[PDB]
Amino acid sequence: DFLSNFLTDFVGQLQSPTLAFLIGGMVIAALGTQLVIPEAISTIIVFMLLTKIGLTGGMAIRNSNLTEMLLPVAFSVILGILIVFIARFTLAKLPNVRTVDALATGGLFGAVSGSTMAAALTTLEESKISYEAWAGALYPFMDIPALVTAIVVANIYLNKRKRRVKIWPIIEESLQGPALSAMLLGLALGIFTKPESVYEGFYDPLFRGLLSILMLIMGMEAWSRIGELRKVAQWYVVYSLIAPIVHGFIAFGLGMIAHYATGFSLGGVVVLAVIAASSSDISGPPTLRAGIPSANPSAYIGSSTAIGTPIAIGVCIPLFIGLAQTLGAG
Amino acid sequence: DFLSNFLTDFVGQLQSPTLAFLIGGMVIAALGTQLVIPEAISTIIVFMLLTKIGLTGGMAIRNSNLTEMLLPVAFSVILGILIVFIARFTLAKLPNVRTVDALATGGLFGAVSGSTMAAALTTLEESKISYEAWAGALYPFMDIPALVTAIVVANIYLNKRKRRVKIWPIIEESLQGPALSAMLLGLALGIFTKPESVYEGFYDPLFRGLLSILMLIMGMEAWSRIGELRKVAQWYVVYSLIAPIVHGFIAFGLGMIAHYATGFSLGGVVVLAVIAASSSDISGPPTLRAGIPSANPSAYIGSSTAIGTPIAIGVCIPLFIGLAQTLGAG
Amino acid sequence: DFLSNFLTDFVGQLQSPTLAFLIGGMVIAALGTQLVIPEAISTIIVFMLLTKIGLTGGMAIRNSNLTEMLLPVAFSVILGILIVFIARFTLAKLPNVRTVDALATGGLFGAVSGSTMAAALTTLEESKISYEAWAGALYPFMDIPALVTAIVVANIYLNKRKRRVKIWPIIEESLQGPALSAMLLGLALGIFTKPESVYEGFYDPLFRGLLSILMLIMGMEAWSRIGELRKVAQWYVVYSLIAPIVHGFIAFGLGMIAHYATGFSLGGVVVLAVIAASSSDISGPPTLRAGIPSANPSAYIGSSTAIGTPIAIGVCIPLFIGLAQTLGAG
Amino acid sequence: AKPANKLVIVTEKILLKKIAKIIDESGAKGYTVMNTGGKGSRNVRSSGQPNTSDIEANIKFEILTETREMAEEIADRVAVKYFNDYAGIIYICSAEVLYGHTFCGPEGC
Amino acid sequence: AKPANKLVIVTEKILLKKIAKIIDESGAKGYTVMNTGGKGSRNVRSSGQPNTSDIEANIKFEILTETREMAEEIADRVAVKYFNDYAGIIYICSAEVLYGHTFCGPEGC
Amino acid sequence: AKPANKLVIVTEKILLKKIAKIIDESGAKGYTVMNTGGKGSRNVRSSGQPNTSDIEANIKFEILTETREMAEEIADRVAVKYFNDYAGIIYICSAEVLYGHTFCGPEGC
Ligand SMILES: Nc1ncnc2c1ncn2[C@@H]1O[C@H](COP(=O)(O)O)[C@@H](O)[C@H]1O
Ligand SMILES: Nc1ncnc2c1ncn2[C@@H]1O[C@H](COP(=O)(O)O)[C@@H](O)[C@H]1O
Ligand SMILES: Nc1ncnc2c1ncn2[C@@H]1O[C@H](COP(=O)(O)O)[C@@H](O)[C@H]1O
Ligand code: NA
Ligand code: NA
Ligand code: NA
Repeated sequence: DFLSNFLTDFVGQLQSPTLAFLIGGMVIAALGTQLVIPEAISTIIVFMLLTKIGLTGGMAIRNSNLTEMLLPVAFSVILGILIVFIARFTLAKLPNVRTVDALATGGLFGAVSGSTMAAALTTLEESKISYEAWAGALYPFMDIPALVTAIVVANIYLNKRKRRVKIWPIIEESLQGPALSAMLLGLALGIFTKPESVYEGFYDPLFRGLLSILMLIMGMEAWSRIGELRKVAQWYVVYSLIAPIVHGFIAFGLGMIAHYATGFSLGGVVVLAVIAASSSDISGPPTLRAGIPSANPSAYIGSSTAIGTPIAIGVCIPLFIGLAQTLGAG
Repeated sequence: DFLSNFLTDFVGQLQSPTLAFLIGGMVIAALGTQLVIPEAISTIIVFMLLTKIGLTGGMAIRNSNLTEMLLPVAFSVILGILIVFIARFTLAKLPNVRTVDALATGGLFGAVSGSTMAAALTTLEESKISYEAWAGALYPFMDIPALVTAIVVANIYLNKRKRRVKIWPIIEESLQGPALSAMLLGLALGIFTKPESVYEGFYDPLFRGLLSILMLIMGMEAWSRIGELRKVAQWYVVYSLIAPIVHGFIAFGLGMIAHYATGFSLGGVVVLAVIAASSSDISGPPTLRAGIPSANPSAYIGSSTAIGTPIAIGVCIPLFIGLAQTLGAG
Repeated sequence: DFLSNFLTDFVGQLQSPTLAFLIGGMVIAALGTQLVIPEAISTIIVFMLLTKIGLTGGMAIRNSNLTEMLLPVAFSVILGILIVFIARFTLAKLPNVRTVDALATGGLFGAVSGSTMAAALTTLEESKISYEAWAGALYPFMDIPALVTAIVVANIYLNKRKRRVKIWPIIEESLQGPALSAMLLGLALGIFTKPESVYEGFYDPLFRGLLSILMLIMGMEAWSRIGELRKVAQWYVVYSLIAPIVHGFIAFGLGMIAHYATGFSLGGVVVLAVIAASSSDISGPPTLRAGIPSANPSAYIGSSTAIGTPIAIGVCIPLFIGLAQTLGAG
Repeated sequence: AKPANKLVIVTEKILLKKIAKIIDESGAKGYTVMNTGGKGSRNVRSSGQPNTSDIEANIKFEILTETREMAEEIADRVAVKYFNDYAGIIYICSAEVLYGHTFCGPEGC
Repeated sequence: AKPANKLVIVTEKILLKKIAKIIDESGAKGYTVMNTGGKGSRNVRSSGQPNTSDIEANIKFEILTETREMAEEIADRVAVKYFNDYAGIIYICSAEVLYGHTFCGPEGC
Repeated sequence: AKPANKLVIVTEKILLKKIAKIIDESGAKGYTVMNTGGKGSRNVRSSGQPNTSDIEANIKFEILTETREMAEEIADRVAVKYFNDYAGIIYICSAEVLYGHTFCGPEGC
């Protein structure tokens, strides 16, 4: 059935890498290890993973029709705006939640974690589900309209309470970030060039192993942000547990519209659901700090990193993969 | 014979990697190179080697009986305590050797170098000698009782000369070190999980190449610590040359007891002998500095790093491997 | 023909890696990215590429006759001296060019870029042209006599204008540099040892992928040095565009003398031409700063890095490879 | 031997681009930056890298000015703009510049 | 414009955990740490990393206190505990804090 | 409580080997080095690494001397030798050393 499929997919992913290194990094950080991964290694790993995703998404674009990727690009822009508007009307209507803190939290949950997106592509490969190779190029189309909407709506609210914001410099800072520039470099080298020799020799055989180190880092990150979560409210814990599941279910319903209209494959609507379930963690909070400086950074960093990323990797990835085994059995 | 087997095994290992990069790093450091390996690269290499050793030692533990690994775990605890007690009664009874410096030196020679243990497993593979895959998990069972015994016995001697020490925080600091936490992470992921896909693709094909860079680092380390050895005594030079051979011969005799009783293989008693011959150089001296602050750090760092590690890799590895060709010919 | 062969070799190399990552790094730096490659990663990449080149050049030397590598070693010493003397009589006879700045610029264009030499060996492999494997060991024989000649001739000129220099410390600093010490380590391990197991497993399969990251770095380097080139003269732009082509054509003519006399292969005279077309970039400007401190560092760093290295990779590599398809068709 | 004032700004790492703009607008001849760590009241950071590997998450600016009134004018512009929302301390010590080409001028000091 | 004392402790890298405990026990509002190099009498180090790549093996602490008597009380506690066995220097300069929320208070300075 | 002079040299990273030689020739007991960034007049650098990843391309020396005349003698030797061709600033502040074995001596301070 549905929940019969999910629970054996849940222990099936705990008995595998990409979630065990997430748990293993969270356990050794709780036991107080002095093991650190250096910052130079963490920078080159994110470069190596996002260049490989960009190279595939662009070796497939030059073969594509550019009308199959019209509704998933339109739907992932809408999901970036809708997630920030969900947190405006649910999380901010709670007793001890500031409105400018809820709009910054919803902006991080609309933005995408590249660490969670890379974890979803590897689980689809070893579950043997085919997906569109350009589905990794949906990553800037949700990340950027979510961070722009959080900054624009919060700055309107601060002027309402006192009694304009430049949108394009926010898009310029997001395009120039180290994560998203590595993917756009990979997209351009996939389309205009023939990088198949360096892809099959370097970027593809090193993908799953470099991801297991990044899964260790994200998880030592999660334990170090739990102390920031004791200083805000208990409603950020309830939000961070159930909002990755709700944002994934809205994205799965929007992906099934594109599946019935343009033939967008069922492996691609899992990519669309996990991307909407993930929360930034690295490239997001520097953008929201400059855009919304009045927000408490313990609220949105503690929500998105300590809970929202282990829920999206631990719970949401085997949930929406196991949902696409039900649909697609005939 | 015995010495007919050793000398062609000695030039046989100089005509191979894992010793040539040790000599090659020692030569270019003597010629005064400005080539440095960055500290971020040295941290991720020790992580990559010790996670791979932990993953094998634990993919074999869940198949094991847990009574074959009862006497090697008991013997490697005894060897950690006995080596510090050998240096108390031989090295400290010499003319210009302080007793608190000899107990700190014997604590480093009882502790284990993970760089030397990884060099012994690769030489056993290309000499085609089978060993127990959990023999790398004997590394904390000798490293930690040797550093605890050196701190406890030296603090008793300092209170005797003036006219209590907390043992568990010493074990807590050693378990939380970056080297030993990477192996315990690998042990846990080997037992409770199925990491075979990331092991065969990433951690195993990158082992021998990352070890050759670490062999280059340990050896530029050896030349930089020779100047510390001119400031202590000439008896630390005589100790560091012959004590790796003596500690390996006591461990080889203890390993042959386990071979005749539980079937502990002859490739595993070579692992037990080289572990007993190695000296720490990385995690050890920070533990002994906090535990024994009155010890001269030029004495035990200069002994263990400048001489004791090139002797254990250069002399002791082809000696005990060539000894296990003699026994095991019928 | 000749120019019919060149233009389809020019777009043929733009539709490939090792030039696309050069252009791709130059485009994202012009668009103002915050993506940086860490300095620890850039140091270990140059180590990994130059050790592999040294291991091949030395696994072939112990099979060689040591008289085939007599005229290419003699010709690459002459080319290092002649290039500095060409810039003394052409670039320094221009209106607003200081003589001490032209001698420092000609010293960088006589020195060799290891990033450009590694880009020439990979293009020869996938164009299926055989070359002598020791041709990478010609790298110190041009780099060092060019930097010595620039320092010696400039110090003579400064004493002439006022009205001796120690040559061996200049050679000692160049041999101890991190780039050239990694190759000499690889040369020695190739000759005296048997490193074939670590070479086929680590240094050879990681070569083309690590070079594509270094091609990204050199190119973000090129855009960051264009602003230094607006502050010197417009004749450094004209020099840096045509002097890599002229120095390659003199080296190709000198390589054809060795081809007709000792059988030095046509793939090796392409290595000799690209080595003479390259300019140093990293290991050179620190040597020329200490040797010639009176030179304007915006003149020779801006010339060699912003223009001279993209011309040598972009134009000179498909020019001299396509020239060796013409000669060698019978 | 030319007297100077040494202004020191210690703040979060994210403000490296914005504070170097303020110093170049005030007529100061230069500055020095370090990556530092430290503890205070606002200890939470977000630098664009993993926090567990971010052991040095602050900047220390060091600006030498000839006049006391200039160094207080950089400090008033930084603390009004960023110190309501960002972590920070600003202090000033007194020094004497012995050498330096753009500080003392070509005449010398 | 609130007068302060700037205490500086330069010592070995291994004492980062123990000296930050002493500063937080004395009532100081914060500190700043750098990784530095340098040379002295006790030059041998052991940081848990390779010494050949350990070019910056020291810490520089910087503690701003309102009173002179507090800064001498941190320095007396560090130098008695660790400076018989570890390398180190402790000096103190005088500064003036212009801005800072936990130093000057919410009233301002 | 022994009075001292704190000499600070900020210059290019390439002069790390040559300036540490000058300090050890003058009779100074030690120094402290940091890798720093910063901006001035001579902003072009060449450190042996890629410039785009070279965000901290300067050194900051910190030398504590007992006498004022020694600290001016190190500064005169550095600025004559290197400051015509290399970027640099040298300033001096006044401090008081509370602890330190080779500075105060075994007698104490
Ligand atoms: N009393 C102090 N002494 C030295 N540094 C301080 C002090 N207070 C704050 N800092 C530095 O200023 C930063 C921000 O301070 P705060 O505004 O208290 O978070 C800290 O992280 C320290 O680096
Ligand atoms: N005279 C000095 N000036 C500046 N820094 C010093 C001085 N003496 C010692 N240091 C610093 O203090 C550390 C330890 O000093 P020592 O106790 O002499 O080893 C050195 O490594 C330097 O970083
Ligand atoms: N006014 C100043 N305040 C602080 N640091 C300075 C100042 N001027 C120069 N510096 C430092 O000295 C270096 C060299 O200065 P310059 O000679 O102007 O290039 C700069 O890169 C800064 O690190
Ligand atoms: Na999302
Ligand atoms: Na041992
Ligand atoms: Na050249």
